[PDB]
Amino acid sequence: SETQHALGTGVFGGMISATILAIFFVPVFFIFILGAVEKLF
Amino acid sequence: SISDVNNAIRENNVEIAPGRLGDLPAEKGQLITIPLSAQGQLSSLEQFKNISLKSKTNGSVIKLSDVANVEIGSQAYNFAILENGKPATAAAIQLSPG
Amino acid sequence: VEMAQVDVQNKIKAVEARLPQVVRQQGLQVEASSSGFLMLVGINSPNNQ
Amino acid sequence: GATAKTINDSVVTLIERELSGVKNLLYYSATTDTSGTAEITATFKPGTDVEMAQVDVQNKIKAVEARLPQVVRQQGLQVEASSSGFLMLVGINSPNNQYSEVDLSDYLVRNVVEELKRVEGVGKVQSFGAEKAMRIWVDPNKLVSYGL
Amino acid sequence: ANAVKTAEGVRAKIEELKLNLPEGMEFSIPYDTAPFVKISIEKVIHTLL
Amino acid sequence: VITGITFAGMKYWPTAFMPEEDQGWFMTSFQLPSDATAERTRNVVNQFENNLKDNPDVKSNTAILGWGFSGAGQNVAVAFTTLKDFKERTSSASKMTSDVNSSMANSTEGETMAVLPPAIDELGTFSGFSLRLQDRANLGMPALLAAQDELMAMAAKNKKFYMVWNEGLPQGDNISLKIDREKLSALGVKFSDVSDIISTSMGSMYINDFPNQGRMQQVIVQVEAKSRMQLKDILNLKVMGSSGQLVSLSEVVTPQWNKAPQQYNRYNGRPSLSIAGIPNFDTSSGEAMREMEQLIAKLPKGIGYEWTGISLQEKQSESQMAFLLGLSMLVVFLVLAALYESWAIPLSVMLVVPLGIFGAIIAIMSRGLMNDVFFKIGLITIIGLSAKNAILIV
Repeated sequence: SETQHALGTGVFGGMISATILAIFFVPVFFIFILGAVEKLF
Repeated sequence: SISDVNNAIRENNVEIAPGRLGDLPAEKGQLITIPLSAQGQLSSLEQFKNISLKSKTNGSVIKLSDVANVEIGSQAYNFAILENGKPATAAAIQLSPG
Repeated sequence: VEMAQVDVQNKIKAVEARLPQVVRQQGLQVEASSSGFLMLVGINSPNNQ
Repeated sequence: GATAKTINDSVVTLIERELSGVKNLLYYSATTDTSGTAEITATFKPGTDVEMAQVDVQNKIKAVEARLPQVVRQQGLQVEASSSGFLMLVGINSPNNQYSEVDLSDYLVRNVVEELKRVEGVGKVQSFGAEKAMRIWVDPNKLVSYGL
Repeated sequence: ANAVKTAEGVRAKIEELKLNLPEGMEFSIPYDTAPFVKISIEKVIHTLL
Repeated sequence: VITGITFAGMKYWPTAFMPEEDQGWFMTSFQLPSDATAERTRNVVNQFENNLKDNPDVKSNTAILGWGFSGAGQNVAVAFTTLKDFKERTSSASKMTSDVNSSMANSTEGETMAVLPPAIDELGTFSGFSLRLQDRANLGMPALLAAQDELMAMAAKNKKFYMVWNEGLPQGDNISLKIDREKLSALGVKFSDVSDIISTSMGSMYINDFPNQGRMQQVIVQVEAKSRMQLKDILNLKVMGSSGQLVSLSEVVTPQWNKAPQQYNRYNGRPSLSIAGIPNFDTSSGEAMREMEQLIAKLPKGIGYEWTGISLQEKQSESQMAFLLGLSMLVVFLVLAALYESWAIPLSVMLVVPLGIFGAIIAIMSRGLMNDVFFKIGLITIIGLSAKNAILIV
């Protein structure tokens, strides 16, 4: 169970972190990234 | 004869082999085992000078210095070096091809 | 150079037995060297000690 | 039959000097004990081909073979590729105590060891027993008594 | 090399040599790591399912 | 803020390489003082056998007396203890080794070290950190032995280390016989006779072969055991003199005792000593290695160290992490930019990755595991999956 735990727990947690928190963040990045490129040009 | 001198040199400087007290197979109840060595070689000029030879004509005991001169010289006397008209030693370095 | 040296060693390995006993005891040395001298490095005694 | 220091001074250093220069060599080490045998190991980078490494090591050792003492040269240098651990242990035992340990070791060495080495995948077989031999245990007091 | 195949070959050779073994002699394999090479794999495959 | 937390967590959390696993067997090594004979080693091996006989878990226990993975002699032994199947077994190998070490640390006269199978098949024979402490400035063997003794004491005082020991053959005493050549000449005894009698007293001599049931076998002549156990027997040897009266060796030999290292180990062309250790419970391999190097910093000048086996691979794995992460990020950046021919989209996809790193680090802190290679694989996987979610939207 040691190897399985080591391989699994990190990916398990990182998956919830990438799902619950990204759905709200990546749109926020898209917003104001095009704003930054407008500011440059 | 010179064969006698060579033989005496070989016998006096013999390089005795090492051993181990308590080596297997060992007697029952043996608790201590220890290596043992002996120095059968000569490590001084005077020791070689004092190597004993037996005279054939009379049987008397003589020493190596009696029929020879023992010194510390060089293995070979083939080459010499002169750096600017002065004695010295030197070696040459050859680079590997390529 | 290395390939030639190893080939020479392999080729001479066969002839080792046929040589006199003294030469076999002394051994055969195979090397790759330049024709001359890259440098000379020497030791001198200025005070003749 | 020589002390570890003798072999270390005479043999190990000369071998390692040339051995140090092999391709894809992660490192190397040497060990000398009272048994009279010295073992020099060379550990190569992971993923390197074992066959190429062994032939390279053989080339480099034959490069430095000449300078070693005469007796060790007569005995010869053994170069081999092996793992660091035992895959398995094969044993012979007498349930009824009919055969002694020496007989078991002799049977192991004479027959089973060679057959096991014949099997594919068996890199090395290390035997912890010795074949039979004739042994003459001499009493020094009796020898000197007769002047021999 | 493969531990499992080598162990299987060694066991087959031992079985072959048992027939010629003298009476009062017995073979054994007290220590072997090949058997553990399989069960672990099973677990992983089982987990996969 | 989340990116900063991810960076801090990745930086400061302990590290390891592989997780421990149970393989149903363990290995015990017995090392006894230099003067120990075969019987003394056999007694401790029999004590170990007796202590493991009652334990239900063990199914087989083979002991090899006279051979060890590090050094060979009459004071070394190695045993392989096999355990029953996991389900029937009601104990782990780690607890078995701990119990063996605790029990055998007082009763026996030698050091017994029970260890688990190596994490990887051919990366060593133990499960711990292996070190080579070497002399880089020609200090000498006695200096190296003093340094190893100091290091052993320092590691013993430390709590991060469970047991730190040295693998090899201990230093031992030796006897040298000095021959009075002048007295030999005075008594008429010829030196070659003394040399021959000394040489053949304690060695096996191979003479010739002889047919035994169709096989060639060796004829070996050696002195009887009873006459080669103690130095008195060696000094009792007699040689004829000129006057026809035997002279014993004791008359013309003086014994002298010294202490020298029996085994010589060398690593990377330098005199070296092999040391081993196992991290204590709740401590990681990286912590143990860091503490070991910090301790070595306190050792005298001219003494260096190098990591070998699993430790070196762990060092390489932990050095390369940042470069691999950066290259994976660059690869995904270029691939996304080429596919969608824009700069904003790939950068927006990159920014998410720290979010997944946050989750991974918090999960491995919550469960208490370490930053091993499997965690690195998981991190690089979460990179791709977070990029997969960011792409699916943007």
